[PDB]
Amino acid sequence: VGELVGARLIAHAGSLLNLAKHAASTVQILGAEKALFRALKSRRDTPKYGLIYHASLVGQTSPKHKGKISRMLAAKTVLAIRYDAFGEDSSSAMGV
Amino acid sequence: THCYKDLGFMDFICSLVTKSVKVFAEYPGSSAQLRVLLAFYASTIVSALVAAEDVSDNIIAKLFPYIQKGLKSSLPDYRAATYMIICQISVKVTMENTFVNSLASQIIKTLTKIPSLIKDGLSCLIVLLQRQKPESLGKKPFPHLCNVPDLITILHGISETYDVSPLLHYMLPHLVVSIIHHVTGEETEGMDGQIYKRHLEAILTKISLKNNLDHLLASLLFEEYISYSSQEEMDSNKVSLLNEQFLPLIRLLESKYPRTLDVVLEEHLKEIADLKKQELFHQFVSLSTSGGKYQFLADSDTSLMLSLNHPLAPVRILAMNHLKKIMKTSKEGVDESFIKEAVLARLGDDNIDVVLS
Amino acid sequence: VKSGSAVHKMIVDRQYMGVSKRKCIVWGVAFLSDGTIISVDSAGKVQFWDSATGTLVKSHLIANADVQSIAVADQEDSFVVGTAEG
Amino acid sequence: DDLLQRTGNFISTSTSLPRGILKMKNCQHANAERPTVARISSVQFHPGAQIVMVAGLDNAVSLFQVDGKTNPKIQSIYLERFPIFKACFSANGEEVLATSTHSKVLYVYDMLAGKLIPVHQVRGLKEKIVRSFEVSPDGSFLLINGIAGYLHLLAMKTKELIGSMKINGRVAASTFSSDSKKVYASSGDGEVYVWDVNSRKCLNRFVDEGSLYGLSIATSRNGQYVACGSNCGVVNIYNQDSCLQETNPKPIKAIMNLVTGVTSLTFNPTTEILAIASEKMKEAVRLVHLPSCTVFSNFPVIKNKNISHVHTMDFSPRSGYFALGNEKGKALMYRLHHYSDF
Amino acid sequence: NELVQLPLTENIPAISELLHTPAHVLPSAAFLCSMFVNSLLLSK
Amino acid sequence: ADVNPKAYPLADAHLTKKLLDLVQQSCNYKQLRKGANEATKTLNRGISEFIVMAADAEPLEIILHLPLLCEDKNVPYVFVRSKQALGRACGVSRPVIACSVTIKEGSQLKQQIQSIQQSIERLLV
Amino acid sequence: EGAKSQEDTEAVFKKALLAVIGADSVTLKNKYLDWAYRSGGYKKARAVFKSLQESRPFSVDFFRKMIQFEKEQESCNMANIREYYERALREFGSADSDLWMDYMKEELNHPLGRPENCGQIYWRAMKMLQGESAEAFVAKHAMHQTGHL
Amino acid sequence: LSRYRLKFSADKVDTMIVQAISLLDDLDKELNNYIMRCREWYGWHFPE
Repeated sequence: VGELVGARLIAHAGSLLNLAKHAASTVQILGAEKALFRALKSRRDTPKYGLIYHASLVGQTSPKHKGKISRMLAAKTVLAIRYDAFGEDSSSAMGV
Repeated sequence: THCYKDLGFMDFICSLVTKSVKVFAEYPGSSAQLRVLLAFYASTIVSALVAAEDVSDNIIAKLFPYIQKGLKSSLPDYRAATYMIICQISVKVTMENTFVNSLASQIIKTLTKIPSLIKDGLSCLIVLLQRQKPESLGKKPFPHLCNVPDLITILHGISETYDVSPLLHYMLPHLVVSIIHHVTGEETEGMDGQIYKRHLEAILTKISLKNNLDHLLASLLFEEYISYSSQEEMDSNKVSLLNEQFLPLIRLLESKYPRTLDVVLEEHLKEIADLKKQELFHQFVSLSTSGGKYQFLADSDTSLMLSLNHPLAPVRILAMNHLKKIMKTSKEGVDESFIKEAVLARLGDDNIDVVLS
Repeated sequence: VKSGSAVHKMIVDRQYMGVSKRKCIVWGVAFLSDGTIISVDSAGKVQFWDSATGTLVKSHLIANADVQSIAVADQEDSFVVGTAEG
Repeated sequence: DDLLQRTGNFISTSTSLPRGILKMKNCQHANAERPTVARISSVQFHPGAQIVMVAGLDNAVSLFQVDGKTNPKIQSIYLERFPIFKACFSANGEEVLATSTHSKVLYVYDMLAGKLIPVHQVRGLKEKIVRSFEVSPDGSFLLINGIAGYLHLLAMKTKELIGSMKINGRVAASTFSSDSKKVYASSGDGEVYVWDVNSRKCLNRFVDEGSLYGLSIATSRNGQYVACGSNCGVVNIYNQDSCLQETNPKPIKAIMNLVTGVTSLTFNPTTEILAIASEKMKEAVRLVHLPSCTVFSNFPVIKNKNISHVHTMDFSPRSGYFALGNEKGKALMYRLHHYSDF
Repeated sequence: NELVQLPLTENIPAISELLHTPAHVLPSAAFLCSMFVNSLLLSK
Repeated sequence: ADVNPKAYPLADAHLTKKLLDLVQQSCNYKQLRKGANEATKTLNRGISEFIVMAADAEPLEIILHLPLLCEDKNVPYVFVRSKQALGRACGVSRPVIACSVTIKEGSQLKQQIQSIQQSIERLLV
Repeated sequence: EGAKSQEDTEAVFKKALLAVIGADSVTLKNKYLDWAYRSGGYKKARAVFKSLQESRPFSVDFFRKMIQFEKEQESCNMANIREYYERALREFGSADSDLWMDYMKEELNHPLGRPENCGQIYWRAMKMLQGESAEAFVAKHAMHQTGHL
Repeated sequence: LSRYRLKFSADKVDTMIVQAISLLDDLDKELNNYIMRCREWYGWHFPE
């Protein structure tokens, strides 16, 4: 996801272990907390970008496809979060 | 999709490629500029052949003239694209024997124009001879196939990683007949028959024979030797020349692959016994280093090896007597071992006359 | 033992070549050097099992009541069983 | 030299069965002369003659002359209270073996000698009801599925028990090898056992992947393929050598096209077609091209709505005809134009 | 007897990835022919 | 054998059949949530009976967050040997690495769910 | 290096990297790696490269040197070739057109390469490159498709 | 002895990433305010 965007994610969750406990859909909308609760109270459509909007892959893709890339990026991202939090080995093979 | 469904567009692409190649042919050192275009020509057509549910005869009828134009060219990329198109066509659709014969004739005949694309072409031929009917190819392209420089070395180089069985399966039965014709007769040149014999020797020594090709080679050698020996004219001097020609090949075939010739000889005992061909069989087995253990008995139509351990006791004596004769004559088709285990096994059986013998 | 894990669980039929409501109870088990297991059942039979594949090898029906005791000599060429009939 | 200075063809027919599209033509019903309304339990083609045998829950056993036009009736036999669960020919084809739902007796009909022998008492066998059984390809053995996971082996000519083999858990389905030297037993927990015939020992135990419990199993005549069905409708195809030596084999291809539990598996005699079927859902029959492991896309014509539930399929000895029986008492037959011999 | 499934163009992943790329970035046709004809062959 | 040691509550073959049989029946009653992401959400909502995980996910670490959540909520959990077996038991055409049986009021599975929960906790001694 | 023991030369280099912390360290790190291959072997250069791979002020000559040493070795582990280029493209991929072009030729010309990756590298090159560098990469590749290189 | 133990479980502690991204935001606010005064004060001498 990148150095800056990943760093903000831990800052929002407060720790790497706390971020590990989260599901894939929560990571997608970690940043967009104001749009989520407004939508849920007014029964509108929920947000889809969150903090992931500034990720490299989301930036390059077309605005029509920024909805698909958001969930695809997020779902694979949590596989990296769990592995780094609980794995005892430091390597970038799985991430690549 | 529009390429394979609409034939005018395909003709447009092929005509564009041919015209551009003919335009750029005049300028020396102009191979590079035609790269990308040819890559595009390589990419769509093959993909088109993949995309079509059924490749009708119109597609092949349209593609064939451009395939021939590609084969006759000298630009490496254009020939490579033609090879890929031929491979994909051969993979997808079953082809009539005349068309496969002509396609293989054009592939083999123009092989040596470009020396850097020999290997792929030969490998292409393998595919064309692997996805089609076994007897599709005829005898006409055989000379040009044998006359290419360093055929066996390239075939061995391919053999180190990929299966080379169909090409040998085609080329051996013609090699045997060509060797026989060279032994008794004239050819285009004597060096042609010499290079036939050298090719077959190289195949036997260097390339490992798999998929029961040993059985085919041994059966072909035996059947052709017997058939020529059964010819109406005596040709005793020719027979001797044939014998001295087949001596090293039979011996090396026995050495490298032990048990194939024995099984082949076992399969043909009944047919030789039915006819009056025992003497020719005796000469053939005397040609080999081992195989005289299948000699027919002087009086009856049974082999020496089967005579030693068949149930009926009295005539077994004759076998050892015959074996005793094989002792005192000059043994040429039999070896020391078979005699040794034969006598050692026969010392300890029931019948006392057998023990005395 | 050098693990503590159950490598095989082997099902014992409640009735000899049959089924019944009454549960089958394995009253005693003997273990031989070759690897064969000898078991005595409440259905009244002695069964020989293979440890390597975990399958039945042979069965002998010897009593109409429980067979309850098993004992093997140090030299594994003889063993002795006792039945509820005495 | 060149083909476009003459007139001629370019494309020809291949000897092997083409993939993708199957050429089929429906023929007259097998049981056209004898209509019935009960479920068809068994249909099979005689190994050496153009004879098809149809049996069902209706107590009748029938033999029909296999003709594309009329299918004349040869002979029909009615048993008193014996709803046929499974009826099959012997390997030689000289006699017919049939059995019923929850009945101990086994009926043997000797066609050459004209004798109908009911085998009520088999010495040494404690089984109460005999419903599932198989015959060896060579014709020397007969195997009976029992309870508490026992497999009983019987000689064909004398019908006397040879020995018994016990597996852990229930016996769902079983079959003989192509060479007839081994027995494949599918247990109720998804595990499959391999048993030897002459000495009743378990050679190996492998596990079918992702199968809670099996319902069918089949083997090919050439001995190359072993196909197992499961509850979810997934059919697994293995190489036979893999099953013999590996505890967790990896299948060549898992056929996911069927969605409901597979109950019947049939291999083509030339080993080019695999028929997979499920009796719980209508039109749940498929045909698989074995060397490619891809399903033919044109066989089940769902619009016609004739197939309904499927219980039995069989192939002619030279694969000329394909037969299928449904619950409505109709034994459908189709002819495959690629094969020109019965 | 034994039935062997020869490789097909669609099943090979490398060939499909080669054929999915745009024309201008694609390499020279000779090397494409090398990989294509090699992948069509039966490996031992 | 050859099982990652981190999958501590590994059920044997006989327990596995009972586990998967319950999962298959629960899917018919619409009482099953499938997938690691869907399983995690039920734990946070506290509507989960027990969690079944697959031991052969080639990185085991991607599902080790579920045990940590389980101990806080005191929810029993097991590991099974095959993800393929778990996938078919859930009635899905794809492999599944984790599934959750949820709480349903008045469900007819109450006696069977309770028996499995007792058996799972017997694994932890 | 000329007239002193190799241990002192490493001591001088380590003191230098502590003293200079800004952009001037770029030339310091490059000569440190070149010395490691001369004084030591390939193994010595690997240890030096591993230590300095995280000191962020870099230049593309740092990674071109390391790749060159890998080529001269007989092993030529192609996986390590990719691993160096990914790190170089992570730092300077947004502005360096030449580095992307050099990466593409490695997959083609190297005997161990996988040229079927060239489709992805061109696709990746378009998005990270910004502004004028995006135009130059296209012209260079179109110049590369023709024989003019 | 305690500090010997958990030190080996260190270098996996994320209190310096959550404290270095917050500072990185504060410094950007620092940089903006000071530049605006520099352009303002020097804009009275060279507005171009």
